[PDB]
Amino acid sequence: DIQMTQTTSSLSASLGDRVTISCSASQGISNYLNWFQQKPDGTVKLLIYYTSSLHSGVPSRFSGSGSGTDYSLTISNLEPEDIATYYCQQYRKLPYTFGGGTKLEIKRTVAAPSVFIFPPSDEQLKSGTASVVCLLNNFYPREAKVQWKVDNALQSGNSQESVTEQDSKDSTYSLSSTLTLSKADYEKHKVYACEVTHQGLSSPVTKSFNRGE
Amino acid sequence: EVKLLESGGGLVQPGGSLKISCAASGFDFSRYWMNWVRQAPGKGLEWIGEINPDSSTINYTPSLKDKFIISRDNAKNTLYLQMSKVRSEDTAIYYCARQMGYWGQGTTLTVSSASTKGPSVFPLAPSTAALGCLVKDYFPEPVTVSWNSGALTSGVHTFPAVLQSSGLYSLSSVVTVPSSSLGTQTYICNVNHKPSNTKVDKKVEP
Repeated sequence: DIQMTQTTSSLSASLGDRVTISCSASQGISNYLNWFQQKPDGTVKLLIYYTSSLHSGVPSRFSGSGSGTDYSLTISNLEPEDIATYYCQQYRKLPYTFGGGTKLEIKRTVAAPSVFIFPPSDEQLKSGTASVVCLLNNFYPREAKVQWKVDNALQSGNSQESVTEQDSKDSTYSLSSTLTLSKADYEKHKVYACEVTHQGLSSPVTKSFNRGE
Repeated sequence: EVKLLESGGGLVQPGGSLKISCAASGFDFSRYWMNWVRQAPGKGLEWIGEINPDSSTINYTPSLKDKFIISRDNAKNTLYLQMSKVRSEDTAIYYCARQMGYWGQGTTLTVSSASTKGPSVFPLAPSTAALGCLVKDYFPEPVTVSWNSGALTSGVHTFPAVLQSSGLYSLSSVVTVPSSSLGTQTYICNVNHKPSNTKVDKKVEP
C-alpha cells in the first residue's frame, strides 16, 4: 500500500498569508495526486487533481505542484472560508490511499487558560458514580496537558477530554476533562486536583478541592 | 448541478447488516466510475472501493473486500453499498463520489449495542466565575444545550461529547459570568435529546 504522509497535522496562519501544505508518497506515484478540502461542517470538495489541475468551481488562489514522491498545495492568500482540513490522496495504485490531513487554524498571541475544578454533585453521587470536571477556558495555542491527582496519586486511564473548535471572535480554545470514579472510591480520598501545563503558564497551575469541605 | 444524495444510515447492532444508497442527479450516471469513501469519528478519510459504469470491474480496499459489496443500478441512477458483519470499527460517515470530483454529503452508520437513553443532567456549580451542566449517559447523539432559553450566549462553550466505555455519551456545557451576578442572576441550562424525546431544565447555583 502506498503510504502518504502529511507530517504537519496542524498549521497556523493568518488571513491574507500564502500557505503551503506538504504531502509525500512512500514510493513514486507519477503525478496521480488529488487534494481535498474538508470544511468544518464535514463537507468534502476536490480542489486539485493530477497534481496541478484545478477542479471546476475552485478559485485559482489554490494551486498544486510536485513529482515522484513530493507534493504541495499552495493557497496564495488565505481567506476565512479556507480554514478547513486538507487531505492528499494518491490514485496511482490500488488501494487508493489518503494522507492523514492538515488542519489550518488562525495564529494569535499566546494566552494562558483560566482553570476551574468542579466536584461531583450530591445528586450524581446518589446514583453510585462521581464525575470530577476540570475546565480550561480560552487559551492559545491548542496544545495543553491535564494531569489528575487523587491524594497525590496520578490518575491514568480513568479520564476523558474534549476540546472546542477555534473561537471565531478570539481565536482561542477551551478544554473540558472529566475524571470518573465509583462513589465508593471517591469517598475514600480527600484531595482532588487537576494540574494544567500550557505554553502560557510559566509553570503548571493546580486547581484542587478537599472532598466534603 | 451534479448532486449526490445519500441515505440509509442509522443504528445497527454489531454483526448486523445495512445497505446504503446514493441517488445521483444532474449528470449522466451511466457514464461514470463511482467511489465510496468513509471517515470514523475524529479520524481521516479512508477509501472503500470503486465500480465502473457496466459493473464489470469492482475494486475494494483489501481489508474490506469480504465485508462490503458495491453495486449500482444505472436505470435508477443509484449506487449502493452493502455492509455485513458490521463492527465498532465500521462506525463512520460514508460518502459516495463521482470519480473523486463530486461528493455526497454523507450518511452515518453507528454500530452499537446500546439502547436509546436520555441524559441525566448534573450541575457544575460555581464558587469571573464558571458554571455549567454535565450531561451524562445518553444515546445516541446529538444533544443540544442552551442557557436561559437562549438569552445567554456570550461566554458559553458546549464541548463535543465523549463516548464512554459503557457505550453512552457524556458532554459538558459551561459559561463564564461575573462573580457579582451569582447572588442575583438565574442560570438554567436547557438540554434537549431529540432521539429519546427528553427535555431537562437544570438550574445551576452556588
